[PDB]
Amino acid sequence: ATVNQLVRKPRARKVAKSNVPALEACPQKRGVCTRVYTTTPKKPNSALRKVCRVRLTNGFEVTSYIGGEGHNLQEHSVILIRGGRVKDLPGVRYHTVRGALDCSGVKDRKQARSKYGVKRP
Amino acid sequence: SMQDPIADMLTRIRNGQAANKAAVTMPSSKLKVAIANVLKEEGFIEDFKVEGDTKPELELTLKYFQGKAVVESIQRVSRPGLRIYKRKDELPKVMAGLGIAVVSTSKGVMTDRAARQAGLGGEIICYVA
RNA sequence: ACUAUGCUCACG
RNA sequence: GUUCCCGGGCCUUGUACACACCGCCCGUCACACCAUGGGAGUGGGUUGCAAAAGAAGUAGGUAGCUUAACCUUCGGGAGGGCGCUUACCACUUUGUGAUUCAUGACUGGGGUGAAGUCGUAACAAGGUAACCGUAGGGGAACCUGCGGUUGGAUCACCUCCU
RNA sequence: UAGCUAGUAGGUGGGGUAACGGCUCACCUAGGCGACGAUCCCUAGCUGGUCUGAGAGGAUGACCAGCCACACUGGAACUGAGACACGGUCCAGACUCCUACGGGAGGCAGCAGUGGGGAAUAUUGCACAAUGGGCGCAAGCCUGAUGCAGCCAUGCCGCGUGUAUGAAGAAGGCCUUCGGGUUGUAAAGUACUUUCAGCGGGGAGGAAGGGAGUAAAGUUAAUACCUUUGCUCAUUGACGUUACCCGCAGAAGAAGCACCGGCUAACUCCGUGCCAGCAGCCGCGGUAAUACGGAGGGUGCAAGCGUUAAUCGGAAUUACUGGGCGUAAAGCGCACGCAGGCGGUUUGUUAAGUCAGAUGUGAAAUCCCCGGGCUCAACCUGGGAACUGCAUCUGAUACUGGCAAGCUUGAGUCUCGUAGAGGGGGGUAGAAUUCCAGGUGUAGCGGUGAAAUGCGUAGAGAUCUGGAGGAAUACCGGUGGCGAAGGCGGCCCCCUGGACGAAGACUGACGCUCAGGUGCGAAAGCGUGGGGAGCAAACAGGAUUAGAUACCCUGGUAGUCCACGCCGUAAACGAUGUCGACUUGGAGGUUGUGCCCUUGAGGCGUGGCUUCCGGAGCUAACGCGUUAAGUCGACCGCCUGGGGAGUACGGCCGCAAGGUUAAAACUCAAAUGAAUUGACGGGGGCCCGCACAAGCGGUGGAGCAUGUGGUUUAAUUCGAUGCAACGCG
RNA sequence: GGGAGAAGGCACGCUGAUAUGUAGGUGAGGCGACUUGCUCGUGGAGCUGAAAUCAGUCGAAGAUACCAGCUGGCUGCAACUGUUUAUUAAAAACACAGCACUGUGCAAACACGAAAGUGGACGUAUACGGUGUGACGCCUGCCCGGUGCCGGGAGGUUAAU
Ligand SMILES: [K+]
Ligand SMILES: [Mg+2]
Ligand SMILES: [Mg+2]
Ligand SMILES: [Mg+2]
Ligand SMILES: [Mg+2]
Ligand SMILES: [Mg+2]
Ligand SMILES: [Mg+2]
Ligand SMILES: [Mg+2]
Ligand SMILES: [Mg+2]
Ligand SMILES: [Mg+2]
Ligand SMILES: [Mg+2]
Ligand SMILES: [Mg+2]
Ligand SMILES: [Mg+2]
Ligand SMILES: [Mg+2]
Ligand SMILES: [Mg+2]
Ligand SMILES: [Mg+2]
Ligand SMILES: [Mg+2]
Ligand SMILES: [Mg+2]
Ligand SMILES: [Mg+2]
Ligand SMILES: [Mg+2]
Ligand SMILES: [Mg+2]
Ligand SMILES: [Mg+2]
Ligand SMILES: [Mg+2]
Ligand SMILES: [Mg+2]
Ligand SMILES: [Mg+2]
Ligand SMILES: [Mg+2]
Ligand SMILES: [Mg+2]
Ligand SMILES: [Mg+2]
Ligand SMILES: [Mg+2]
Ligand SMILES: [Mg+2]
Ligand SMILES: [Mg+2]
Ligand SMILES: [Mg+2]
Ligand SMILES: [Mg+2]
Ligand SMILES: [Mg+2]
Ligand SMILES: [Mg+2]
Ligand SMILES: [Mg+2]
Ligand SMILES: [Mg+2]
Ligand SMILES: [Mg+2]
Ligand SMILES: [Mg+2]
Ligand SMILES: [Mg+2]
Ligand SMILES: [Mg+2]
Ligand SMILES: [Mg+2]
Ligand SMILES: [Mg+2]
Ligand SMILES: [Mg+2]
Ligand SMILES: [Mg+2]
Ligand SMILES: [Mg+2]
Ligand SMILES: [Mg+2]
Ligand SMILES: [Mg+2]
Ligand SMILES: [Mg+2]
Ligand SMILES: [Mg+2]
Ligand SMILES: [Mg+2]
Ligand SMILES: [Mg+2]
Ligand SMILES: [Mg+2]
Ligand SMILES: [Mg+2]
Ligand SMILES: [Mg+2]
Ligand SMILES: [Mg+2]
Ligand SMILES: [Mg+2]
Ligand SMILES: [Mg+2]
Ligand SMILES: [Mg+2]
Ligand SMILES: [Mg+2]
Ligand SMILES: [Mg+2]
Ligand SMILES: [Mg+2]
Ligand SMILES: [Mg+2]
Ligand SMILES: [Mg+2]
Ligand SMILES: [Mg+2]
Ligand SMILES: [Mg+2]
Ligand SMILES: [Mg+2]
Ligand SMILES: [Mg+2]
Ligand SMILES: [Mg+2]
Ligand SMILES: [Mg+2]
Ligand SMILES: [Mg+2]
Ligand SMILES: [Mg+2]
Ligand SMILES: [Mg+2]
Ligand SMILES: [Mg+2]
Ligand SMILES: [Mg+2]
Ligand SMILES: [Mg+2]
Ligand SMILES: [Mg+2]
Ligand SMILES: [Mg+2]
Ligand SMILES: [Mg+2]
Ligand SMILES: [Mg+2]
Ligand SMILES: [Mg+2]
Ligand SMILES: [Mg+2]
Ligand SMILES: [Mg+2]
Ligand SMILES: [Mg+2]
Ligand SMILES: [Mg+2]
Ligand SMILES: [Mg+2]
Ligand SMILES: [Mg+2]
Ligand SMILES: [Mg+2]
Ligand SMILES: [Mg+2]
Ligand SMILES: [Mg+2]
Ligand SMILES: [Mg+2]
Ligand SMILES: [Mg+2]
Ligand SMILES: [Mg+2]
Ligand SMILES: [Mg+2]
Ligand SMILES: [Mg+2]
Ligand SMILES: [Mg+2]
Ligand SMILES: [Mg+2]
Ligand SMILES: [Mg+2]
Ligand SMILES: [Mg+2]
Ligand SMILES: [Mg+2]
Ligand SMILES: [Mg+2]
Ligand SMILES: [Mg+2]
Ligand SMILES: [Mg+2]
Ligand SMILES: [Mg+2]
Ligand SMILES: [Mg+2]
Ligand SMILES: [Mg+2]
Ligand SMILES: [Mg+2]
Ligand SMILES: [Mg+2]
Ligand SMILES: [Mg+2]
Ligand SMILES: [Mg+2]
Ligand SMILES: [Mg+2]
Ligand SMILES: [Mg+2]
Ligand SMILES: [Mg+2]
Ligand SMILES: [Mg+2]
Ligand SMILES: [Mg+2]
Ligand SMILES: [Mg+2]
Ligand SMILES: [Mg+2]
Ligand SMILES: [Mg+2]
Ligand SMILES: [Mg+2]
Ligand SMILES: [Mg+2]
Ligand SMILES: [Mg+2]
Ligand SMILES: [Mg+2]
Ligand SMILES: [Mg+2]
Ligand SMILES: [Mg+2]
Ligand SMILES: [Mg+2]
Ligand SMILES: [Mg+2]
Ligand SMILES: [Mg+2]
Ligand SMILES: [Mg+2]
Ligand SMILES: [Mg+2]
Ligand SMILES: [Mg+2]
Ligand SMILES: [Mg+2]
Ligand SMILES: [Mg+2]
Ligand SMILES: [Mg+2]
Ligand SMILES: [Mg+2]
Ligand SMILES: [Mg+2]
Ligand SMILES: [Mg+2]
Ligand SMILES: [Mg+2]
Ligand SMILES: [Mg+2]
Ligand SMILES: [Mg+2]
Ligand SMILES: [Mg+2]
Ligand SMILES: [Mg+2]
Ligand SMILES: [Mg+2]
Ligand SMILES: [Mg+2]
Ligand SMILES: [Mg+2]
Ligand SMILES: [Mg+2]
Ligand SMILES: [Mg+2]
Ligand SMILES: [Mg+2]
Ligand SMILES: [Mg+2]
Ligand SMILES: [Mg+2]
Ligand SMILES: [Mg+2]
Ligand SMILES: [Mg+2]
Ligand SMILES: [Mg+2]
Ligand SMILES: [Mg+2]
Ligand SMILES: [Mg+2]
Ligand SMILES: [Mg+2]
Ligand SMILES: [Mg+2]
Ligand SMILES: [Mg+2]
Ligand SMILES: [Mg+2]
Ligand SMILES: [Mg+2]
Ligand SMILES: [Mg+2]
Ligand SMILES: [Mg+2]
Ligand SMILES: [Mg+2]
Ligand SMILES: [Mg+2]
Ligand SMILES: [Mg+2]
Ligand SMILES: [Mg+2]
Ligand SMILES: [Mg+2]
Ligand SMILES: [Mg+2]
Ligand SMILES: [Mg+2]
Ligand SMILES: [Mg+2]
Ligand SMILES: [Mg+2]
Ligand SMILES: [Mg+2]
Ligand SMILES: [Mg+2]
Ligand SMILES: [Mg+2]
Ligand SMILES: [Mg+2]
Ligand SMILES: [Mg+2]
Ligand SMILES: [Mg+2]
Ligand SMILES: [Mg+2]
Ligand SMILES: [Mg+2]
Ligand SMILES: [Mg+2]
Ligand SMILES: [Mg+2]
Ligand SMILES: [Mg+2]
Ligand SMILES: [Mg+2]
Ligand SMILES: [Mg+2]
Ligand SMILES: [Mg+2]
Ligand SMILES: [Mg+2]
Ligand SMILES: [Mg+2]
Ligand SMILES: [Mg+2]
Ligand SMILES: [Mg+2]
Ligand SMILES: [Mg+2]
Ligand SMILES: [Mg+2]
Ligand SMILES: [Mg+2]
Ligand SMILES: [Mg+2]
Ligand SMILES: [Mg+2]
Ligand SMILES: [Mg+2]
Ligand SMILES: [Mg+2]
Ligand SMILES: [Mg+2]
Ligand SMILES: [Mg+2]
Ligand SMILES: [Mg+2]
Ligand SMILES: [Mg+2]
Ligand SMILES: [Mg+2]
Ligand SMILES: [Mg+2]
Ligand SMILES: [Mg+2]
Ligand SMILES: [Mg+2]
Ligand SMILES: [Mg+2]
Ligand SMILES: [Mg+2]
Ligand SMILES: [Mg+2]
Ligand SMILES: [Mg+2]
Ligand SMILES: [Mg+2]
Ligand SMILES: [Mg+2]
Ligand SMILES: [Mg+2]
Ligand SMILES: [Mg+2]
Ligand SMILES: [Mg+2]
Ligand SMILES: [Mg+2]
Ligand SMILES: [Mg+2]
Ligand SMILES: [Mg+2]
Ligand SMILES: [Mg+2]
Ligand SMILES: [Mg+2]
Ligand SMILES: [Mg+2]
Ligand SMILES: [Mg+2]
Ligand SMILES: [Mg+2]
Ligand SMILES: [Mg+2]
Ligand SMILES: [Mg+2]
Ligand SMILES: [Mg+2]
Ligand SMILES: [Mg+2]
Ligand SMILES: [Mg+2]
Ligand SMILES: [Mg+2]
Ligand SMILES: [Mg+2]
Ligand SMILES: [Mg+2]
Ligand SMILES: [Mg+2]
Ligand SMILES: [Mg+2]
Ligand SMILES: [Mg+2]
Ligand SMILES: [Mg+2]
Ligand SMILES: [Mg+2]
Ligand SMILES: [Mg+2]
Ligand SMILES: [Mg+2]
Ligand SMILES: [Mg+2]
Ligand SMILES: [Mg+2]
Ligand SMILES: [Mg+2]
Ligand SMILES: [Mg+2]
Ligand SMILES: [Mg+2]
Ligand SMILES: [Mg+2]
Ligand SMILES: [Mg+2]
Ligand SMILES: [Mg+2]
Ligand SMILES: [Mg+2]
Ligand SMILES: [Mg+2]
Ligand SMILES: [Mg+2]
Ligand SMILES: [Mg+2]
Ligand SMILES: [Mg+2]
Ligand SMILES: [Mg+2]
Ligand SMILES: [Mg+2]
Ligand SMILES: [Mg+2]
Ligand SMILES: [Mg+2]
Ligand SMILES: [Mg+2]
Ligand SMILES: [Mg+2]
Ligand SMILES: [Mg+2]
Ligand SMILES: [Mg+2]
Ligand SMILES: [Mg+2]
Ligand SMILES: [Mg+2]
Ligand SMILES: [Mg+2]
Ligand SMILES: [Mg+2]
Ligand SMILES: [Mg+2]
Ligand SMILES: [Mg+2]
Ligand SMILES: [Mg+2]
Ligand SMILES: [Mg+2]
Ligand SMILES: [Mg+2]
Ligand SMILES: [Mg+2]
Ligand SMILES: [Mg+2]
Ligand SMILES: [Mg+2]
Ligand SMILES: [Mg+2]
Ligand SMILES: [Mg+2]
Ligand SMILES: [Mg+2]
Ligand SMILES: [Mg+2]
Ligand SMILES: [Mg+2]
Ligand SMILES: [Mg+2]
Ligand SMILES: [Mg+2]
Ligand SMILES: [Mg+2]
Ligand SMILES: [Mg+2]
Ligand SMILES: [Mg+2]
Ligand SMILES: [Mg+2]
Ligand SMILES: [Mg+2]
Ligand SMILES: [Mg+2]
Ligand SMILES: [Mg+2]
Ligand SMILES: [Mg+2]
Ligand SMILES: [Mg+2]
Ligand SMILES: [Mg+2]
Ligand SMILES: [Mg+2]
Ligand SMILES: [Mg+2]
Ligand SMILES: [Mg+2]
């Protein structure tokens, strides 16, 4: 406030940080993968959630969630990554794209198959 | 310390109306009389004088129609911290043209309605709804 | 006088 | 007989409580993960200053060699061209800083994790009112001093007065 | 990032340049720049525009157009009108090349293409036919500039996938109120058309010309050559089996994929059981899931649909339009004050601002209206406004500024007083505490919830006598006063700051705020030197307790005191920045000064400062309320979710303790304020009941009966489990 | 204050010219004047004389000989200059300023001396002696059973007499 104060020091716009540092406004990004493993979520849930550490191509080391029943990821195996927090596993803030590269589709899905990467029956 | 005298005038009016008060004394001036005349001429204030020689005290006499006051609202636009000069076509119209904007133009102080037809703009002193 | 604690989640 | 004990009722107040004191809840310690500071250092990136360096070119200076047109008296003059040299200056070399990005044994705290250990610091007068500054102390919340705040509670307890 | 700069800044002598000039010399002067952010650091082509937005704005600079820059990296100049030259020369470099090893090459950020990078962007295509440009008298070369098409759901837009009738309301699925409904006019069908690709015949329109030999009219000595307008000719199409117009056949070749708990258009059955999985936000699953997986059923879009990333929007969540700061985040602890912002009142004059007209110009494109050509649209295009622009002369002078000379109401001076723990320096008083020696005197004192440590028969405690020393000032003393805030209490002098009142006189706007700057700033700390009764961190011992590094008790050092320097913080608080104006009241406190009879502790005003309650108004509410949190103005400070964190890093400051400035990653969907109803309290008040007291007899000990637990067993069926299960069903 | 001569650089010879040797330095005769001179100003005759700059110029090399720092980085100990085992130890040992404890009221404590007497000191507690520690900065925690020391004086024990 005070018009003179604003002339002297203008309104600094709140530079809101991005949720997903995959950099350069990239839709997806490849990842070599290390350590596929099971983790427990926060309080009201209780489960064994499937997750893997992603060694990205640009240099970053993140965790991506393995959405769907069962997976073909192990030790290495190159996978594709998209943006999206799970909102349960604290730390995990990316999603593996099922279908693309070594990450196969979920076995025997019918409803919603672009999600989870399955072809027609 | 008493930097803007014109804003102080318009508060004595606005606060005087709020108290249901008949008259409103204040220190006079050239510009005070100009504004107070434009308010009188359209019909917010019902008569005024400028009684005094050395130390002139301009007193207004506020109008009341019902129990409600006549001046619904009144506010300083071109305060001294931020002067506001508007062009002919860019002159405002308060309350969609049924309240007035007092505007100091080069041919004396006048209403925004008079300033349009006269064909000139100026410093918009106050809105009077 | 002083005198501790209550394992998790659950009322569209 | 109503002081205390157990329960209940009504009014009133405080409340960080609301499966509603069998309430909530603090910090250390243990374990897991993540980001993060310090760290003997190590390794790149950019860059300042102080120098050396001098390729080509251009400009100046010309003992040396050399020559179409001008002037020639057919001796040679002028003028050029090589070559040489001086200045500017590129690559490159040296020293020393600056900054920035990686990385480092170990280490300091921080965050996060359904059901670990130790206590109970706060919320009620939370059982020593709490908190703020500061100093010392202490496994841990914290405790104690000095000063400050009310964002403290009760005032039919006395026994006698407003 | 607060200082930077020596050809640096000027001037001249010379010198160069197309030309002005430190562009370059020689001297001469020693400046120039910078808080209106220099310098340094990071990032970046710029604009017309694009995108979003109601608009202001925010974002942005692909595609078309203008300008700049660069050409393997780093230099350099030459040649010309024009370059320090994109396929020029020249060096030096790195990295590929060819070498007969002496020496030679080479430069796709022109078009295709490769590897590589990547989440990801295209064919070693086709033609100069048009449209430019280069060349030339032109006949035409060359033109991967233009034109096209390969590829690509990557867009904006169009048409497709059939169209009538169809009851047995088929079956099969699917729910079943096993009666039936439902998918469902859906299908199968029963009639008709054939768009669209797929075959085939016709076949526009991109094309103006160019060229020949010609007539005339120009040209001229000339009916020659040349030129122009009539004028006769033949032809030119990459795209191209064009666009398009007719015929072939027969529904034929042509539909997904999201979603379905709320937000948000749309329901059930199974399978699973806090597992498997969904998740944009809230949140779904613990054996009857509308949220998970499946199925049907629906809904929403459909040649695309979802997800993803990215910008604006909603977000008035950086608020200029358009927010706030008593308690939610947020008033610096309080002053002084330069630069800066703002400034009472009255005439005169300039016109800087402002306003009015003036001409220029805002390249064309898009964007916007009236039109037009694509069969329609998309696209294309003609004109119009628009282009909210920025400059330029002329006036208007109200307002603001500049410059006048005032005026006196703000502000200040003097004059006489009033009150006050305002300050600083020096004295001195009385009570008491501790202690010191002395008299008396006989067992305890002290302390606590209760005890003990402690102190005492060496004679304490108690009592009195005389000292010594230190610190603090009972009562007065108050919702009293003073101070900017911090803060300041015995009495007396010394020096000293302000406040207020009374009526004048004087000055004549001298004012208000204040980033940096600077001062003062409780307590605790810190340094050097004094002092040291009481008190008392630390510390010790005795208790308490499960433990008690606490609370309680007995001891007790730094410190609290002083002088001088530092520190620079507090819930430094009315959690409320300073100054000024304005708008109903009541009761008081406190200090003035008037009018009246002091006629008797009064009668009646009117200034300061102050406490309490309340009106309008405001506020989320609580509350504030003429001492505003009301209504307005001036300026400053500050705020932008909670944690991380007032922390780290650097800077400054400090002897240190540390202060001050002040982030980011990461993480959470809350954190927060006020108030409401309960419940609770080792909160308060009032009551009650074999609740307790006052009794009386019991259980708990024994044996036995019964009933549970457990254990045993082939089975010891099952249920009931604090009170309110256990001689219970 | 330092570190710091940190490190690391570059320039130097000779000869001309600026200036037929200059900024300066010392300044004679001369000109006036004051008082009375071993005068003042005043002017500069010689004489002396760097250091620069610009140009030349020789050598492999110009501070050309003699002369005359090696430098930097991490670290233990001692703050420092100093002192020490004459003659195998120069150090981290001693001292040191500063720090604390402690004694000492002056005929001081203490010291040398059968003593007289000196020193301490012709000083007087901001002084003196002893002891430890060792600039400076941040600090210096707990124990008084043992041994010493200080104070206390009842009781017990206790010599000479
Ligand atoms: K203080
Ligand atoms: Mg579903
Ligand atoms: Mg206009
Ligand atoms: Mg426990
Ligand atoms: Mg609990
Ligand atoms: Mg619980
Ligand atoms: Mg009760
Ligand atoms: Mg009742
Ligand atoms: Mg209460
Ligand atoms: Mg409270
Ligand atoms: Mg309260
Ligand atoms: Mg409350
Ligand atoms: Mg619960
Ligand atoms: Mg509890
Ligand atoms: Mg905790
Ligand atoms: Mg914590
Ligand atoms: Mg050189
Ligand atoms: Mg050369
Ligand atoms: Mg030349
Ligand atoms: Mg040459
Ligand atoms: Mg010759
Ligand atoms: Mg010849
Ligand atoms: Mg001859
Ligand atoms: Mg000659
Ligand atoms: Mg010649
Ligand atoms: Mg170089
Ligand atoms: Mg280099
Ligand atoms: Mg860094
Ligand atoms: Mg590292
Ligand atoms: Mg590191
Ligand atoms: Mg390791
Ligand atoms: Mg655990
Ligand atoms: Mg835990
Ligand atoms: Mg407490
Ligand atoms: Mg507690
Ligand atoms: Mg307690
Ligand atoms: Mg307490
Ligand atoms: Mg407490
Ligand atoms: Mg409390
Ligand atoms: Mg502290
Ligand atoms: Mg201390
Ligand atoms: Mg400790
Ligand atoms: Mg322990
Ligand atoms: Mg303690
Ligand atoms: Mg305490
Ligand atoms: Mg204690
Ligand atoms: Mg209170
Ligand atoms: Mg009672
Ligand atoms: Mg000078
Ligand atoms: Mg819009
Ligand atoms: Mg908007
Ligand atoms: Mg728009
Ligand atoms: Mg481009
Ligand atoms: Mg342009
Ligand atoms: Mg290129
Ligand atoms: Mg090139
Ligand atoms: Mg080049
Ligand atoms: Mg160029
Ligand atoms: Mg070229
Ligand atoms: Mg080139
Ligand atoms: Mg070559
Ligand atoms: Mg080459
Ligand atoms: Mg090329
Ligand atoms: Mg290319
Ligand atoms: Mg290239
Ligand atoms: Mg390729
Ligand atoms: Mg192709
Ligand atoms: Mg071709
Ligand atoms: Mg061809
Ligand atoms: Mg061809
Ligand atoms: Mg061609
Ligand atoms: Mg052709
Ligand atoms: Mg052409
Ligand atoms: Mg052409
Ligand atoms: Mg021509
Ligand atoms: Mg021809
Ligand atoms: Mg051709
Ligand atoms: Mg060619
Ligand atoms: Mg071609
Ligand atoms: Mg085609
Ligand atoms: Mg498009
Ligand atoms: Mg697109
Ligand atoms: Mg049909
Ligand atoms: Mg269906
Ligand atoms: Mg049909
Ligand atoms: Mg059919
Ligand atoms: Mg049909
Ligand atoms: Mg067709
Ligand atoms: Mg035809
Ligand atoms: Mg044609
Ligand atoms: Mg043509
Ligand atoms: Mg023709
Ligand atoms: Mg053809
Ligand atoms: Mg052809
Ligand atoms: Mg085609
Ligand atoms: Mg065809
Ligand atoms: Mg075709
Ligand atoms: Mg036919
Ligand atoms: Mg037919
Ligand atoms: Mg839903
Ligand atoms: Mg609803
Ligand atoms: Mg719905
Ligand atoms: Mg059923
Ligand atoms: Mg879903
Ligand atoms: Mg059912
Ligand atoms: Mg189910
Ligand atoms: Mg469906
Ligand atoms: Mg869509
Ligand atoms: Mg998004
Ligand atoms: Mg927004
Ligand atoms: Mg906004
Ligand atoms: Mg605003
Ligand atoms: Mg806000
Ligand atoms: Mg708060
Ligand atoms: Mg607050
Ligand atoms: Mg304040
Ligand atoms: Mg204050
Ligand atoms: Mg000012
Ligand atoms: Mg004015
Ligand atoms: Mg005037
Ligand atoms: Mg005049
Ligand atoms: Mg005029
Ligand atoms: Mg015009
Ligand atoms: Mg025109
Ligand atoms: Mg125009
Ligand atoms: Mg557009
Ligand atoms: Mg267009
Ligand atoms: Mg149209
Ligand atoms: Mg068509
Ligand atoms: Mg047009
Ligand atoms: Mg147009
Ligand atoms: Mg036009
Ligand atoms: Mg028109
Ligand atoms: Mg027109
Ligand atoms: Mg335009
Ligand atoms: Mg004029
Ligand atoms: Mg006039
Ligand atoms: Mg001004
Ligand atoms: Mg002025
Ligand atoms: Mg006057
Ligand atoms: Mg005053
Ligand atoms: Mg008096
Ligand atoms: Mg006083
Ligand atoms: Mg006084
Ligand atoms: Mg006083
Ligand atoms: Mg005083
Ligand atoms: Mg004093
Ligand atoms: Mg006394
Ligand atoms: Mg006494
Ligand atoms: Mg005695
Ligand atoms: Mg005695
Ligand atoms: Mg005892
Ligand atoms: Mg005892
Ligand atoms: Mg005794
Ligand atoms: Mg004794
Ligand atoms: Mg005795
Ligand atoms: Mg006694
Ligand atoms: Mg006594
Ligand atoms: Mg006494
Ligand atoms: Mg005394
Ligand atoms: Mg006061
Ligand atoms: Mg005040
Ligand atoms: Mg005095
Ligand atoms: Mg004052
Ligand atoms: Mg005064
Ligand atoms: Mg007065
Ligand atoms: Mg005046
Ligand atoms: Mg006057
Ligand atoms: Mg200030
Ligand atoms: Mg300040
Ligand atoms: Mg101070
Ligand atoms: Mg003070
Ligand atoms: Mg001070
Ligand atoms: Mg103090
Ligand atoms: Mg002290
Ligand atoms: Mg000290
Ligand atoms: Mg001392
Ligand atoms: Mg003491
Ligand atoms: Mg005590
Ligand atoms: Mg105590
Ligand atoms: Mg303690
Ligand atoms: Mg003891
Ligand atoms: Mg204790
Ligand atoms: Mg104990
Ligand atoms: Mg005591
Ligand atoms: Mg005192
Ligand atoms: Mg004193
Ligand atoms: Mg003093
Ligand atoms: Mg200070
Ligand atoms: Mg301060
Ligand atoms: Mg503060
Ligand atoms: Mg205070
Ligand atoms: Mg207070
Ligand atoms: Mg108050
Ligand atoms: Mg505050
Ligand atoms: Mg002030
Ligand atoms: Mg006054
Ligand atoms: Mg009210
Ligand atoms: Mg308001
Ligand atoms: Mg209210
Ligand atoms: Mg208030
Ligand atoms: Mg008032
Ligand atoms: Mg008033
Ligand atoms: Mg007042
Ligand atoms: Mg006020
Ligand atoms: Mg206010
Ligand atoms: Mg408020
Ligand atoms: Mg913020
Ligand atoms: Mg935040
Ligand atoms: Mg945050
Ligand atoms: Mg800090
Ligand atoms: Mg500093
Ligand atoms: Mg310091
Ligand atoms: Mg300290
Ligand atoms: Mg701050
Ligand atoms: Mg959490
Ligand atoms: Mg809060
Ligand atoms: Mg509350
Ligand atoms: Mg209770
Ligand atoms: Mg109660
Ligand atoms: Mg009964
Ligand atoms: Mg009883
Ligand atoms: Mg009995
Ligand atoms: Mg009995
Ligand atoms: Mg029993
Ligand atoms: Mg029995
Ligand atoms: Mg028994
Ligand atoms: Mg029997
Ligand atoms: Mg049994
Ligand atoms: Mg058995
Ligand atoms: Mg049973
Ligand atoms: Mg049972
Ligand atoms: Mg059971
Ligand atoms: Mg029951
Ligand atoms: Mg050296
Ligand atoms: Mg030096
Ligand atoms: Mg040399
Ligand atoms: Mg020489
Ligand atoms: Mg001479
Ligand atoms: Mg000469
Ligand atoms: Mg000579
Ligand atoms: Mg000479
Ligand atoms: Mg010479
Ligand atoms: Mg001479
Ligand atoms: Mg001379
Ligand atoms: Mg001379
Ligand atoms: Mg001379
Ligand atoms: Mg002399
Ligand atoms: Mg003489
Ligand atoms: Mg001479
Ligand atoms: Mg020399
Ligand atoms: Mg030279
Ligand atoms: Mg030479
Ligand atoms: Mg040489
Ligand atoms: Mg030498
Ligand atoms: Mg040496
Ligand atoms: Mg060193
Ligand atoms: Mg060692
Ligand atoms: Mg030494
Ligand atoms: Mg040492
Ligand atoms: Mg010696
Ligand atoms: Mg010696
Ligand atoms: Mg010796
Ligand atoms: Mg020796
Ligand atoms: Mg010796
Ligand atoms: Mg010997
Ligand atoms: Mg030796
Ligand atoms: Mg030796
Ligand atoms: Mg030595
Ligand atoms: Mg040593
Ligand atoms: Mg020593
Ligand atoms: Mg000391
Ligand atoms: Mg001492
Ligand atoms: Mg002796
Ligand atoms: Mg003697
Ligand atoms: Mg003596
Ligand atoms: Mg020693
Ligand atoms: Mg320290
Ligand atoms: Mg010790
Ligand atoms: Mg002892
Ligand atoms: Mg003891
Ligand atoms: Mg002993
Ligand atoms: Mg003794
Ligand atoms: Mg003794
Ligand atoms: Mg004795
Ligand atoms: Mg005795
Ligand atoms: Mg005896
Ligand atoms: Mg005997």
